[PDB]
Parts: sequence; structure tokens; C-alpha cells
Amino acid sequence: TRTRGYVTTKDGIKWYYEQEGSGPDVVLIPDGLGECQMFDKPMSLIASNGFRVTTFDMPGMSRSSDAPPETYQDITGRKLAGYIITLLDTLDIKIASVWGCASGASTVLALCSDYPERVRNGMPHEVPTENPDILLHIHEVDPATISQEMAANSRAASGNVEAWDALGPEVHARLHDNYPRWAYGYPRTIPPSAPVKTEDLHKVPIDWTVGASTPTKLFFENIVIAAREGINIGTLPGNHFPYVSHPEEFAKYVVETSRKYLK
Amino acid sequence: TRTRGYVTTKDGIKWYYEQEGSGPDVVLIPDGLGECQMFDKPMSLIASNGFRVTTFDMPGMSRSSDAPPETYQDITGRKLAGYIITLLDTLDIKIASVWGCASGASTVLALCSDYPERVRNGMPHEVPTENPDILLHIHEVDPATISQEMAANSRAASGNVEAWDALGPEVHARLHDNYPRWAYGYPRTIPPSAPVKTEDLHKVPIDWTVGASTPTKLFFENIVIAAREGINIGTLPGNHFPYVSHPEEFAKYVVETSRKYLK
Ligand SMILES: C[C@H]1CCCC(=O)CCC/C=C/c2cc(O)cc(O)c2C(=O)O1
Ligand SMILES: C[C@H]1CCCC(=O)CCC/C=C/c2cc(O)cc(O)c2C(=O)O1
Repeated sequence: TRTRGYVTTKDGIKWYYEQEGSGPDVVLIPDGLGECQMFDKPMSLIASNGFRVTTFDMPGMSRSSDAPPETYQDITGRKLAGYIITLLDTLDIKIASVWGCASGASTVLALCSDYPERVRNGMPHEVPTENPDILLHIHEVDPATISQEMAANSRAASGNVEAWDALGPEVHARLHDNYPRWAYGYPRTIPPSAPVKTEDLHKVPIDWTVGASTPTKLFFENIVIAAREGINIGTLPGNHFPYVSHPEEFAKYVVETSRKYLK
Repeated sequence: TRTRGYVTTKDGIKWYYEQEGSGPDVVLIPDGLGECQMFDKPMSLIASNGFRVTTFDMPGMSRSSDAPPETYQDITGRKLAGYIITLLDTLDIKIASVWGCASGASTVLALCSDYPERVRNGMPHEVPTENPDILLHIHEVDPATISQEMAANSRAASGNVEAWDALGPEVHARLHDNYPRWAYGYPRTIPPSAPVKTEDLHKVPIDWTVGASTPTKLFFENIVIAAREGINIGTLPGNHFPYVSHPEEFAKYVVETSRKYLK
């Protein structure tokens, strides 16, 4: 059944994490906002397809907020993979299908490249390689301003405002606090460290996606890199948060995608 | 400086065309709506950068609506390419830099494939290779419903609704009659006919664009095929009508792209 709890790791981080189901492992890493409650409904669905699903709030974010300051500053996919790895060890997850959007997509690839042996297959979605105009000075302003701004930016990029609002008051209060921390630690340093070099993308299976309704320019490069490299590239319904806006379809893609690599 | 007129070709089409400027030929093929008045400003800008610019209302559309039934039904890029060659011959245009969006883009590629001796360089924009669900039954309904649905869809996909509205009432009155005719003859046949096979794309230079704001899924495959084929691919500001939403940027792109293939 769904287990909800904490575990503190050797690196200082008090992770909030959730688990459900049984079978082969699926890890659901959050996008930059670090809020694993976005995964709630799809988590049940994947699990019920014969999977053990793991997810967690990200370091410094939400209920994982009791963490060391460096674990949410100067963030890269590789920094994040390091922490995920040491968390997976405590949970005895040896090999996993790994999903992530945004900076969490940065993390998928970082793991695919740096810890290939722990990735059965990586599912990155919208790897930041250039930030849009709206983020260029997001780290320069005040917390309240960022929370006001980033809540509308995320809300607009929800891909389904009904479902985005429907995440609820508890979640959006947590998100209100993550927004500022996210701006100070993620936007500048995530795109330039995107592991999309040739030598990152071929050590294990990768199925790349982009949001169906995301404006082409935002992750245009994602599609060209994947095509050039012969990496499976496609879309999913919605935009930046398919697991929230289109939970069923998202959970079907994870299931379908992971399915083809099981042996 | 600008000439406007008609020419009935041996295939029975009564073409409305416009020319302006002097020098190497640039041909601007409309999108599915077939309304060459959308090219008014860009056509002025391009021509004074030292080009003879030609455009036209597409067969059966707008001021070229006096055309035989076959010329606006079961439409493919290749059929459109065939009528346009026939028209180009009668205007003594031997070789041209050619732009086109949508089914215009289809025609650009079909021109690049089957009439390579006529193309200096190809500028396709948003080649339809599949349809969004919004068009899947558009050929099945009555005209007034199509005109109501398709005006909003094109307005929504305009890239800049102010300037779309600013095309004026006379332009939109012609579009009103173009919608059903486009729906009955284009959607079903254009995508399956897309000349995007390997042998279609390496006879003349191709510079491929997709609207910066356009939902990724709409022309996602365009970016894949171009990246796979080593064909230059980029974005333009806006969506489906970059010549309407951003005249100056559009004309700069066309001018500079084509200049680079003069000799
Ligand atoms: C906060 C989240 C939703 C933010 C939604 C949003 O504003 C869309 C812009 C896309 C950029 C996302 C992004 C970019 C980065 O450089 C680093 C990131 O961690 C993210 C990212 O996680 O986006
Ligand atoms: C009418 C125009 C703008 C129509 C506005 C619009 O519906 C945007 C959707 C993109 C699809 C365009 C399209 C698809 C086809 O199969 C054939 C076409 O001729 C077009 C196309 O020309 O769309």
C-alpha cells in the first residue's frame, strides 16, 4: 500500500518519500518545484500495473526542506543524481526506470551518464538547455515577487489549470515556499550543465519527451539532439507537468515505455 | 511599384497574382487559406531589398476562386507544385527562392523534389505530416460550421491576433469563403502526400522553419525529419502565419536566407 515517511541520509538530507506497489522499480523524480504530491494519482496507476514506484520531495523543497543549503544551491543534474543515488541505496533500490521533468530531466540523464548501471531506462522530459526570457532575471528579485511570478508561470504551464488548481491548498502553500529557493539554486546552473553530450546519451536506454502543447521554441533543442543521436523522442499530452495534467496518459507512457526493457 | 492582375492558365485556373521589385525571383506561396494579401507588407520589404517578389491567391481561393473543381480538391503538394510551375512559366520566372507554410510548405518541398531546376532554395514552414484532432472531421460538416470553426482556429494559430484582425474585413470576408473549400480538399490529402522522404530533400538547399510559439506536437516531426536529414532547421517568431504576425522578422529571414544562395 502507499507508504509515506522520512529518512535522513548520510549527506544531511531529511527526505520525504513515498512508495507503493511491488515489482520492478520506477523512480519518479520531480521537476524543479520538487513536489512529489504531483505524482500522487499516476503513482497509484503505475504501481497497479505491477511496479514498485518510488518518489520523494526534492532536497530543500517541500517536506524535504530540512536539508543542507548546498543541496539546493548551485544545482546541476549531476549534483542531484549524487543525492538520488545515495537515497536509492538506503531504500535498497539497485536498478530503476527513472522519470524526470525539467531539472529532473537533467537528473535522469546525469544518472544515465554517471550511474548507468542503476538505470534500466531513463525517461527525460523537457531538458533545460536554454532558459526562456521570463527566467533570465528570476534569481535577481525578491522572494515574494518570485512566488507571485513563478506561481503564474507554473500555473500557465500546467497544461490543465483545473487539475493544477485541484492539487489543493496544502500543496500550493508548499509550492509557494519552494518557488524562491528554486530560483536561487536552479535556473542559472541547470541549463549549462545539461548532460546532452554524445557521451551522456548512449550508455543505457533513453526515451525522450516534450510537452505536446509546449511552445516549440522552449525545448526545440531537445528534439534536435535526440534526432541527431538516434534517441527515441516524442510528445506527451500537456506541457511541463504531464503527470498532473494528464495522469492516465502519463502513467500509460511510463508503463508502456518501461515495459519494453524488462528481462 | 506593385503590379496586380490575373492570368488564366492552360489548366483553366484564373490566377490572381501580384509582383513587385527587381532582381532575382522570390516566390511566396500562401498557406492553405490561399490569401496572398497576408504577404502585403513583407512583400514590400523583401522587394526593396533587391528582389522581384511574386505571390498569388491559390487556386479556388480568394481572387483565384474561379478555378476548376479539381484544382482545389484532393490537394497534394505535388498538384499545387504542378499548377505553380505552369503559372511561373507564363510569368517568365525560371528559378526562384520559394517560401511556403503548411500546404504551401508541402508545395515548396514538392517543387524542390520534382522541379529542382526551378528552385534556388526552399523555405518550408510547418509541413503538415499529421493533423491535430481539431481537423479530423472538418471535411465532414457543413460550410457555415467550418467557417465558424476554422476562423477561430486560424485566429488562435495566428501568432498575433491584433494583426490577424488587422488584415481587415475584406480579407476576412474572402477567408470566410475559403474555409470550407480548404476543408473539403486539403486536410485529408495534404499530410499523407508530404514530400519529406530522403530523396525529396537533397536536390536544392532547404531552410526549414517552425513557429516559435506553435505547440510542439503540431510540427514536431518536421524538426525530427530535418535533424535526421541534416537539413537546416530553426524557428520563426509566432505560430502558423509569421508573415502576418511578424512582417519585418519574416522578411528579414527570407531576404537573408535567399541572398546566401546567389551567385
Ligand atoms: C520550476 C519548473 C517549472 C517552471 C515552469 C516554467 O516557468 C516554464 C519554463 C521552463 C523552464 C523550466 C526550468 C528551467 C531551468 O533552467 C531549471 C528548472 O529546474 C526548470 C524547472 O524545473 O521548471
Ligand atoms: C488552413 C491552414 C491554417 C488553419 C489553422 C489551423 O487549423 C492550424 C492547424 C495546423 C494544421 C494546418 C493544415 C493541415 C493540413 O492537413 C492541411 C493544411 O492546408 C493546413 C493548413 O494550411 O492550415
